[PDB]
Amino acid sequence: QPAQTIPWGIERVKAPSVWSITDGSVSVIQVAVLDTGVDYDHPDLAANIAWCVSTLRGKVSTKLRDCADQNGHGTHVIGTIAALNNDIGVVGVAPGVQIYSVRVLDARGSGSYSDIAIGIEQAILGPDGVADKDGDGIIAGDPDDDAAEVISMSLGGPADDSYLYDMIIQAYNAGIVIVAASGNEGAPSPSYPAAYPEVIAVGAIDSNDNIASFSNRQPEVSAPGVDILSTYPDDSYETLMGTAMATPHVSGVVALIQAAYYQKYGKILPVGTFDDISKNTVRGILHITADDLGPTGWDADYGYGVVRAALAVQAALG
Amino acid sequence: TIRVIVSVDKAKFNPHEVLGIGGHIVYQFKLIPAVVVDVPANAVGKLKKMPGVEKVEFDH
Ligand SMILES: [Ca+2]
Ligand SMILES: [Ca+2]
Ligand SMILES: [Ca+2]
Ligand SMILES: [Ca+2]
Ligand SMILES: [Ca+2]
Ligand SMILES: [Ca+2]
Ligand SMILES: [Ca+2]
Ligand SMILES: [Zn+2]
Repeated sequence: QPAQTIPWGIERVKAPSVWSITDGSVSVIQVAVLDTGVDYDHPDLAANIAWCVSTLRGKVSTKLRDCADQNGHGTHVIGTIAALNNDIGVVGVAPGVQIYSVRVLDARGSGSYSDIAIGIEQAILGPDGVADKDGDGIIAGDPDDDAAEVISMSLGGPADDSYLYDMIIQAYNAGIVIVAASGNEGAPSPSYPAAYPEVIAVGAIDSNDNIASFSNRQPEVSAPGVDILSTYPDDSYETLMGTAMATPHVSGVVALIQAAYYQKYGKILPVGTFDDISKNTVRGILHITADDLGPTGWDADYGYGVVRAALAVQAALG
Repeated sequence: TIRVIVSVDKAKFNPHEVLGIGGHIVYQFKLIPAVVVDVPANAVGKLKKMPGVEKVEFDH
């Protein structure tokens, strides 16, 4: 195992200064990563993998062999969120956050919308199979329940399906922040589910602060998505690019916001809306503390700008 | 056989009835009134007209 480095993207989203406040290890907080699965025994990941589930071919399995990553993409995304802060490898934005690895994509990194929607349902239900065990309407942030507080989707497609949207609406109503990749076609607008109003569309910047040419435009926020070093199977590391790599940086920043807020107040913040520019909502906070690149204000390249965890957490706790 | 997702009125839809058109149930959602089914490709027309069926969408 190599000695630990902090990848450039982690530095760029201003994560390291937050860690003295929280590394995301607040017990009610989990991040569900809907992807190709995870190298669950990776030495730089294992301690943070709280649940491993698979929805491939429409059957839900919690077997380790079914949830294991056969591609690499999920292991890479998870490491950008939650790689451990230790003597080895890399370090995530939220290096103490619990991860639910939900395998919705196969060995190819390809997936059906049906399996993705089932994955979102599993993130809401959690290990206990019930969304709201005590029936109080509080799901995300309720310490009696085991739902995820963030759903991270480094994936997308061109179709807007009614049932998939209904499932996004259910996650949003559970109080879950939904984050998804803008897509990699250089298109004028984001893929789905990123394009839904309930979902944060995430575009990719490079290490010069330029938007990546492949990045689908009109995102909500942007984040490091070119030359991203992270965990990769088996028990190794790899450098990749894509809006899939930008996505987890934002999901990690959200995880730090909600962890820090719960640590201080014993509740989480509302998800908020695309237009929000207050300090009263997760998305409002993301928008007003983002580093506003390009033309003043929200622009079709950067969205509101590059997320910054240090400022976001201060805005949340202020 | 093709995989489709049916949006239903739970009060008016019967999952056992998909057999009638040559299909079978793959997954019944717990959080939305929808079901994933495998049906013969030529049966999508019939499925659309079933009791309780509001929408049929292809798997994307
Ligand atoms: Ca939780
Ligand atoms: Ca391994
Ligand atoms: Ca490490
Ligand atoms: Ca639950
Ligand atoms: Ca509850
Ligand atoms: Ca409760
Ligand atoms: Ca701007
Ligand atoms: Zn079948």
